[PDB]
Amino acid sequence: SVPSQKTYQGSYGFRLGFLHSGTAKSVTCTYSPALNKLFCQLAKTCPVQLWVDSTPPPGTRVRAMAIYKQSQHMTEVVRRCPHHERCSDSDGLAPPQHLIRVEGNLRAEYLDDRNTFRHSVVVPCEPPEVGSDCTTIHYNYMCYSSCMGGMNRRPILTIITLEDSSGNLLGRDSFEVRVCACPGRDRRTEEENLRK
Ligand SMILES: C#Cc1cc(C#CCOc2ccccc2)cc(CN2CCC(N(CC)CC)CC2)c1O
Ligand SMILES: [Zn+2]
Repeated sequence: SVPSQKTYQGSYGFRLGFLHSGTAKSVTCTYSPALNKLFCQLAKTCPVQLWVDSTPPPGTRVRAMAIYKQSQHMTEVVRRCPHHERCSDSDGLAPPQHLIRVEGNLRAEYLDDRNTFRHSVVVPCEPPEVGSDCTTIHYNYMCYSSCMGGMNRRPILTIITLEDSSGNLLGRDSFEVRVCACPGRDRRTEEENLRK
């Protein structure tokens, strides 16, 4: 099977937000609205905002999953490459095979789907801190797009789903990801290509 990537705000007006980090050579994570694409360095913090129009119920959760963007690869599970799955860079919670981790959340849960074998990471959806209008999840991507025997230069999408306590769909959004050494340069390059 293949998970849906259809944008769905749902009853709560769910959608993502991204910071404006620019494209300096030193940047470690940067988002392109024109491309709907996040560019980031390996294992570096990727802040993703969650926005809602109204408060979802207690027990609501937020799941992240990667899929290949190209249809001919969509049924293949996105996982870490044969090198990175063995580099013992565990945080104590994420299985070493999982591409996407959540940083600094002890209530993160990692799922190996018993039927599809796909990986995902899920956290509780809770209200913003006083003074804030949204919540932010910090994700890490644990292989380069180029990793041989893993993503192997194939683009991926991250799908973020807002779910009820049973795992039923409440909302969905998504963005492409490139994990690379120089996110700023690559964003500038791909934006120029799009323009041309
Ligand atoms: C992102 C996020 C987000 C998540 C939740 C949640 C949850 C589930 O857990 C619960 C735990 C205890 C109690 C209840 C739920 C709640 C709010 C509140 N927000 C205030 C601002 C409001 N309008 C501004 C005035 C939007 C215009 C939208 C909702 C979030 O913004
Ligand atoms: Zn790798």
